[PDB]
Amino acid sequence: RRTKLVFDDRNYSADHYLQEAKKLKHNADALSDRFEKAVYYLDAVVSFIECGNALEKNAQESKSPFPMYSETVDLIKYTMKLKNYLAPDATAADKRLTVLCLRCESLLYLRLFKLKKENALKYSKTLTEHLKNSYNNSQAPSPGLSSVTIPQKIHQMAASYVQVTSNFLYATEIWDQAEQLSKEQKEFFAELDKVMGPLIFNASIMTDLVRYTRQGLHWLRQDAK
Repeated sequence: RRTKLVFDDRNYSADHYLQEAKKLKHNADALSDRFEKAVYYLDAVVSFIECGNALEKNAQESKSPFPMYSETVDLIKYTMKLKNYLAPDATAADKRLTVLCLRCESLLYLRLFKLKKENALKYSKTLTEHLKNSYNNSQAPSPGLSSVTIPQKIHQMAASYVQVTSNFLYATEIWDQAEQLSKEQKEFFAELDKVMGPLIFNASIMTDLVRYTRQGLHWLRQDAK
């Protein structure tokens, strides 16, 4: 009854995946039934992730995927606001689709982190030392028996460090969200894990996520369509 997708083992250009995802996103923009709207939005999201993955591993011309993954995260956030999973009459299809969306969003946040992760150790070093090194403007030292002044570069560095750290903070929270929600469709997702191999937080690559989500979408389609 359940069938596994035989996957296209070509590595097309990022432009090809971008056009594919735009076609799917506009199919979804046109549709009126929110569930099929959301299914096609997740299909487009998978193609967008493929476009970013191609921007990364394009052998003879590599560009940056960070805006791609970020805007795709925003697309997933929009998508989840159509068929709310915590709704009273929320079907099993809505819940499984939400779990797939959450997996995609968590892993995309994690990549967004890892694309700029090199800055954060550097910045943690120097920002820890300088934020023990800021004690001014309100109380002078008080020998015994408010507002704070910090250097400009320290401020910009703290801003960028928070910007980079928010990414895995969201990734961790959304991954735990996905884990928890998967308990209410444990059988569906145990079969999916058995067929595809489970998604690993810090290990699964974008192609693993693409194939896993496409398999889940295939089963969701057959259960409704």
